[PDB]
Amino acid sequence: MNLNIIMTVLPLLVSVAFLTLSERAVMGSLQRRMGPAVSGAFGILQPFWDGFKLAVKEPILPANAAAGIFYAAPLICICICVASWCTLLLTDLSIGGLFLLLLSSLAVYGVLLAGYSCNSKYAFLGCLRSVSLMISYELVISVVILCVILETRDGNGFPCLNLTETASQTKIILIPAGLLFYICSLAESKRVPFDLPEAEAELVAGYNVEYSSLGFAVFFVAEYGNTLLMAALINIYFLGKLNSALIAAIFVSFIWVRGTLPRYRYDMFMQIGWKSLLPVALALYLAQASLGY
Amino acid sequence: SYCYARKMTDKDYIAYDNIKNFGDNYLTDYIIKTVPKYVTMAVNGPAQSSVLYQEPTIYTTPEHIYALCAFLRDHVNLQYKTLIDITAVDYPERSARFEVVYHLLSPRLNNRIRIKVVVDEVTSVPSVSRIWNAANWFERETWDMFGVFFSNHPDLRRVLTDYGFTGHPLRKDFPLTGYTEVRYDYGKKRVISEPLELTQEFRYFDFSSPWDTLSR
Amino acid sequence: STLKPFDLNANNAVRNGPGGRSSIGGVVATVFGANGFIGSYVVNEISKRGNQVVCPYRCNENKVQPLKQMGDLGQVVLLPEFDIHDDEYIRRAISRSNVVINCVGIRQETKNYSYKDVHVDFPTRLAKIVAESGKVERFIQVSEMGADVSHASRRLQTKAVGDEAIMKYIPDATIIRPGNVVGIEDYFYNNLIFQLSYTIVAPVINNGANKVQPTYILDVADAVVKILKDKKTSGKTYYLGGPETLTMRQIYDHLIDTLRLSNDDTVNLRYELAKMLYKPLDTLRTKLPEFPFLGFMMSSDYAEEQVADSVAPAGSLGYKDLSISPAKVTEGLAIEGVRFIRVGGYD
Amino acid sequence: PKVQDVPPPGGFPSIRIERKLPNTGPTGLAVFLGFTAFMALAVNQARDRKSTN
Amino acid sequence: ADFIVSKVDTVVNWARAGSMWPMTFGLACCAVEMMHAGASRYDLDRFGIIFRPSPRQSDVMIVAGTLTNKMAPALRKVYDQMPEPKWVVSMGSCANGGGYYHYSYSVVRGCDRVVPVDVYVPGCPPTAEGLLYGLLQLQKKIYRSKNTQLWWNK
Amino acid sequence: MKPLTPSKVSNFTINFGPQHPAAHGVLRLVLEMDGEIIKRADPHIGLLHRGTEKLLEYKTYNQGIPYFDRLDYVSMMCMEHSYVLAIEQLLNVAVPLRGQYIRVLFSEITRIMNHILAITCHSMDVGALTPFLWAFEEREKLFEFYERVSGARMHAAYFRVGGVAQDLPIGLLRDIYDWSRQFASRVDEMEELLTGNRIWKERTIDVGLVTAQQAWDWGCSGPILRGSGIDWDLRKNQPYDVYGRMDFNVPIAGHGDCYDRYLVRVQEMRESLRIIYQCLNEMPDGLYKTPDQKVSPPSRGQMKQSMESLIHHFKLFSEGYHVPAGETYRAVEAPKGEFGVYLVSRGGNRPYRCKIRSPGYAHLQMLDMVAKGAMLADVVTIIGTLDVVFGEIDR
Amino acid sequence: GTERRPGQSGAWKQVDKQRYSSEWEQDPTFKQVPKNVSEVLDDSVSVLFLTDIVRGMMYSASGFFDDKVTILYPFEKGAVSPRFRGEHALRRYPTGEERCISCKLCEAICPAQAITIEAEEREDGSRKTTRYDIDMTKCIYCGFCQEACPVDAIVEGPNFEFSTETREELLYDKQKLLENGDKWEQEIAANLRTESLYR
Ligand SMILES: CCCCCCCCCCCCCCCCCCCC(=O)O[C@H](COC(=O)CCCCCCCCCCCCCC)COP(=O)(O)OCCN
Ligand SMILES: NC(=O)C1=CN([C@@H]2O[C@H](COP(=O)(O)OP(=O)(O)OC[C@H]3O[C@@H](n4cnc5c(N)ncnc54)[C@H](OP(=O)(O)O)[C@@H]3O)[C@@H](O)[C@H]2O)C=CC1
Ligand code: SF4
Ligand code: SF4
Ligand code: SF4
Repeated sequence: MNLNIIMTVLPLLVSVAFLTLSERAVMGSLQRRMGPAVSGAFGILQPFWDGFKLAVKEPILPANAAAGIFYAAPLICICICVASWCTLLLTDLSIGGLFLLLLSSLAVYGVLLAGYSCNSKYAFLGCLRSVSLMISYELVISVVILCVILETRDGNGFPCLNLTETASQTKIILIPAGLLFYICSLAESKRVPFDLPEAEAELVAGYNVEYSSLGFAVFFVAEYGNTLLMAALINIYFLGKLNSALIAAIFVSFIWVRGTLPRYRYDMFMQIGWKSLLPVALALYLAQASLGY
Repeated sequence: SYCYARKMTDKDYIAYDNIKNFGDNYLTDYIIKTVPKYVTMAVNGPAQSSVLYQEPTIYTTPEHIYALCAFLRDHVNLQYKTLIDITAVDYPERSARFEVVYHLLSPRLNNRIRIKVVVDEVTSVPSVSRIWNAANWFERETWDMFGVFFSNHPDLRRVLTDYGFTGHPLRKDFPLTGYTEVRYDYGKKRVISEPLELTQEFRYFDFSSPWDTLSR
Repeated sequence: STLKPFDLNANNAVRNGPGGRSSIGGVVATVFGANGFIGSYVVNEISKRGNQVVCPYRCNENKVQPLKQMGDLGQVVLLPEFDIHDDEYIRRAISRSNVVINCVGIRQETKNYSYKDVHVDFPTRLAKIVAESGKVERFIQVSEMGADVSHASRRLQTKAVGDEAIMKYIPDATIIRPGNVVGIEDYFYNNLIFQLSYTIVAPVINNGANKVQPTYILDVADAVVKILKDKKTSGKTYYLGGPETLTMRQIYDHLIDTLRLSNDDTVNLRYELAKMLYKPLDTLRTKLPEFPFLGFMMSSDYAEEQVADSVAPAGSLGYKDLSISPAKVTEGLAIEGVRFIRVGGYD
Repeated sequence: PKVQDVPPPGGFPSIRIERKLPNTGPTGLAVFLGFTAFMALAVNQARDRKSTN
Repeated sequence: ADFIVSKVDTVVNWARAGSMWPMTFGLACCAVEMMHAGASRYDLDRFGIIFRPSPRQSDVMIVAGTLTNKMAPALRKVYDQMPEPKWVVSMGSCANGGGYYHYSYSVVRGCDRVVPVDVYVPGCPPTAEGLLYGLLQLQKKIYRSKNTQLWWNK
Repeated sequence: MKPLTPSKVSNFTINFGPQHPAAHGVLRLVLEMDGEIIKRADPHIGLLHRGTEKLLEYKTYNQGIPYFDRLDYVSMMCMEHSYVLAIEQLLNVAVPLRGQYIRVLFSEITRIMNHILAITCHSMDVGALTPFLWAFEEREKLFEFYERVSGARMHAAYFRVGGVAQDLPIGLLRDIYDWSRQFASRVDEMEELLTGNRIWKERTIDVGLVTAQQAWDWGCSGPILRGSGIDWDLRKNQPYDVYGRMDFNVPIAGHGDCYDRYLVRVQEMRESLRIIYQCLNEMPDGLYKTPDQKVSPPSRGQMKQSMESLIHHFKLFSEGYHVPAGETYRAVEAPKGEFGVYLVSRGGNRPYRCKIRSPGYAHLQMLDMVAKGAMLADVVTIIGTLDVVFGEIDR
Repeated sequence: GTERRPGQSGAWKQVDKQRYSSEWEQDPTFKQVPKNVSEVLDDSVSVLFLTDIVRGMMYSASGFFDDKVTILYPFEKGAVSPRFRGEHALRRYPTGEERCISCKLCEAICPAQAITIEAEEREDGSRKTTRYDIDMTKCIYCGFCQEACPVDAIVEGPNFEFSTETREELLYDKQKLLENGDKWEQEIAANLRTESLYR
């Protein structure tokens, strides 16, 4: 193995915990409230309580479901997050960003197995709604990446999607595609404008609600980890070399845009992705494969 | 008819003079003369609309209720387009215990009318849902609370009381606390109903004075 | 049906009401082991009829939460700190009590408490403390059916020795001896299911030859009430076996059938091998704290008690003397709990 | 008593009841012109990059 | 070891009490006082109390309203779905003892008949600060518990 | 000899249980849906039926006032107001002008909080949470006025037969006036976030369409009538207090969709602010409760100095007043619609029959007609516009 | 604003009506076709650039920097008026003699029937209660009992911190109520002196 895996994994866990803290602190800011202050004095130590306490809660035996798949979904999310971050920071793969696109297409599985665990006729339709969102906006992300490789050329002149090489130069041409990438990244992390779940999920339509103690932790951590990976991708493609402040700022922008926006209905955001975002992304992909070489 | 907004400014009037007079003092006589078979007696008393005015109360029999209601809604001069509520009052002293009360509004006349049908436990009252769609739930509630059956109701079901409740609670002979009580049992992991026991009984305080005269 | 009095002296004066939650029953009870599986149902039966139950418990507020709902205001008294070695606390607990029920027992040994302490020392000490009072009129001790002085298992032997000590100090005590009790919170079917499903292999001592008479928890709880409603029952031991005698193999097979397990996961771990696999692990238990991983099933005492027939002696008192018909534990409401898991139309 | 909470002599000062329409600021055409200029600059930058590469 | 077990149990008490996930069974008047208690002016999220819609993810349950005979089975069903710690707070006179509808055919005299109650918050409606006082009383009850030490000496 | 054409079948008889982003209370809703479209909605009520109507029959008239506060926890004052008006009509009791002004003022205040809660909880049900928290601070400021006048923030029991329980504390009118000076700006802040927002527009436009004929047929009142084009207000058409003096304009919309009713409710808040300013400026001086001491309690010094006043105090706090035999139905423009009490008196000190007419009962009955052809998500918005309170629906 | 687009609607049938019919142009609230090139660009950029969204974004972002309204509940307490109706308390005269004279009016006026009173003649000869218990799980805190008492014996104190861990502690009795009156005597007296002016 390599020692770099540690230097990538550990910062990720710490960062996700304080991302969960940041979300509610920013909510307190919008709503003339304050960050939690009884957990400690500084508040650095708030999310660690939730994790450690969640270790404490007595386990529930699985009910009317196959055990293997129910265990499988958390492991899938935790595998995908680690692979994504360690291929964003620790690899030279010529087509690495396309590999990240592949690893984002595997996130459909975690939700889908979690839905199959329910085996409720209503839960079938709910999990299908969630995966429909994810795939529909994965298509537009794929078109935007096709746009990105088009200005991404290495010093030797070979087209590629090596993350360091797309990071090397900042292209203001690509910014029209970065707006679509930001909207789709909101869609893929199930942010409120595309958070169809919360309304459906208050009654048990079907979501990671079934998972309870440590399985439930890893899902929510993986959600924030994927959001942070999207922020890193927005930085590395469209905004130049990788900067930690820019990544966290994009995450805060996610929270702000969420707060300022209500949710969409299922047919609405699905019609947005297909009849609005996809034609514009094909028009920009034309505009980029057809702004030229 | 329907009080669609017409006047943009200076609609300070409560209503026109003629519309007020015809309903202030001719309404009961007009009803009695126009549809005499339906009406058995009429009472003019303190107004439902206001303290100062006077509003009619009409007593009719169960057979004529549907036609009287249809006449009241669609007559040109009397347009009671709205059913405010349907209610029953239990009078155990009377042979015909229940008095089914209908409250109506005419937006055009700015007036309220009260219609009473006096029945007993066995007799039924025809449903007026076809005249006013709001009646359905009100008649269902009247059936639940008092036990008055409404004929030709689309689906007469209990609304307020618990599932499996057979007694009619607002009957004057029904105990205030009822007959049963609900508790969870540990042995049978179910919530179960049991006969009533009260830790502290309801204390009825008899405040009546011999010298009072208002009691009728 | 006519309600029968609790046959306690001067009950006729104190008793009043229909016999419900808010009625007054003249029974103040100190049920040791209230938070346990057996004790909770006994507390429920006594408190349901308007009686007052004192429940000494080792500090654990969440474990004794269900007992709070059991009775009306002031009827279920929960004493916070119970120690089997503390005399003064025991005297305080039974101060106002006219009946005392002992359901305190350990399935396995630990470092803090052994079988000889809980199953022998506590009954003798409590028996002396109850005897000196005199206000206590009825004493009921709960024991296993297979308990015998000449028993290989240490648990079932110590239980019988403690019962004999109780009989010596209080001659009028009644020894309730139920079989393997089936319930939602039981340790019989729940442990068997956990063995069948979340264990690599289900070891069965010998071939399941051992015969057992399982009984439903409500039947034992009702039997306690019938013991307390008759004074003629005092001084007698009642073997509350179930309606049907079944071998352990039949119960395992029928659990596999009801749960619709794919096939039989049970294996033959014959005796003389468990006596070598678990023998060191007993010494392991006596020097380590309570651990969920291993317990009850994984002991030499369990193998020794699963090589004998835990059935009622032929000449013996039972449910018939108490005018109770025990319900079958393989059908009906008793088996609903395992039924909810899987029935083959389920999941 | 004789002193109770009464409106003050001369009455209360007036308050605002109706809504304020604040919809002033940027509109469509200027954004189109700025976007066109920024696209032109982006096009020139892409031209330079692609020749140098 | 007796010191280590104490440090572990006090840390566990801190974790359980600091992060209380309450599920609000909002029947009636008192649910809105709870709404106010979780609003901007009283920050329950500062206290670590943040409401969770489903029972499986909630450890504390607040019964705030008049329990009716029609609802008590659903109340018990929701309570049973909760995980093992499951502390229950009774808020309001209606939940505590039936209150002003006590002598009614359709009202359960106290949620204690249906579910065990750890803390009783009195009022009609209870003031929001009173509800926080009851929540702090429950937090003290959680701090008092020493489950790991009892596990060592069981 | 011409072929017949078959049809399709609907299934999916869902059960929509008690659900938090909806109108507050417990709602059990059985919905029959053809696919993702609803074909029948059958609301199941009785989950908060506390037997209020029968309990009233066992209490004296003054002992039964707190029932009306708890019928609707959002708007207490309007609910007790109809009861006290009906008792006043039967008793032939005249309210002094200061008490009439205090009743109108606090009625408008509770109207404003009701509309604030309705709009912001509806936005929360949609999924926007900022207006909701932005609103609780205003609602706290108004609860502070209640705790000042009565000592209870929610269940004041301030309105009494013949006037108000106590007089306005000194300094209250200034504080209410300051809250009024800033209220319009706060409402505009809320209005920008909701109004003009594309997602809010898409969620609410053309949802829950009602026509004037349908509203009169189903017995609807208030914002439902005024969002469809009906110029009907009880405060104007059938005044019950010094409302006749007050100068305000009915807000009217015509489409009947969810958005129109939201706009109506905002404008109603503004009209209530205007009425409050008029109340503050024209507040008279004098008695706040009726001078008659055979229907109103005497003052404490007066009971402690006079024999007749001690007798009246004793007989009013033990027996209560005797209401002459008669029947009356008095309705008030509650924030949710028209709330009326049908009171039957046989001449005793206790009501013989007290029927409560729920404004939300008829709206919940209208739910099925309105929510036909809609989707599972639209039900939440439709419930929000009805603004139903189930303690108010289930008496 | 209030104006609506032909495309944006929440109902399928209404969307069909507007898609296939031009009755919406008759209606005043809807927005009419741009009729000029510049107006077409204006509407197109408005819809495509999410303009209305950003306008709400700035007003919400004002939330980040404005003065937070919140109270640290343990350290700071919300304002409580003198009239506030809280925990009940029986009061004593300054000599130490209870003010209660067992008129039993407060039990007659209690809407919830939470007060049970039984009395006797004391050995000196006074009319005093041998029992005065209030069910605080049945109380509605209306304050009617404080209104009916002719001697100010029963008052609802200013204390709202009286939650308990068992329901039995919420069944108050004469000794507990007298102790509560002793604990809060000065505050209750000040509140009553202030309240006497009004009533
Ligand atoms: C006009 C100039 C002429 C030249 C032609 C150029 C054409 C435009 C090319 C520029 C490329 C950039 C386009 C930006 C992406 C917008 C894609 C189309 C816009 C659009 O259709 O509006 C809505 C989609 O946006 C949404 O509403 C999706 C939901 C967004 C929620 C999250 C918002 C995130 C913040 C916005 C991104 C900011 C990034 C940095 C923070 C659809 O809705 P509709 O129904 O009105 O349209 C359908 C009416 N038939
Ligand atoms: N299968 C069965 O259930 C059968 C049971 N019995 C007998 O009935 C008795 C109890 O049955 P069951 O309830 O199932 O056993 P449980 O272990 O479930 O109940 C045991 C009770 O005793 C208490 N206890 C145990 N050790 C101690 C101790 N050292 N000091 C203080 N309290 C202690 C426990 O409290 P804590 O939880 O704190 O340990 C618990 O309340 C046992 O003796 C058992 O043999 C009879 C027939 C069959
Ligand atoms: S206790 Fe009072 S405020 Fe709370 S729900 Fe009951 S009536 Fe409403
Ligand atoms: S406040 Fe009201 S309910 Fe409470 S004791 Fe006094 S009179 Fe009774
Ligand atoms: S507290 Fe007051 S009203 Fe109640 S019995 Fe005593 S003196 Fe009478």
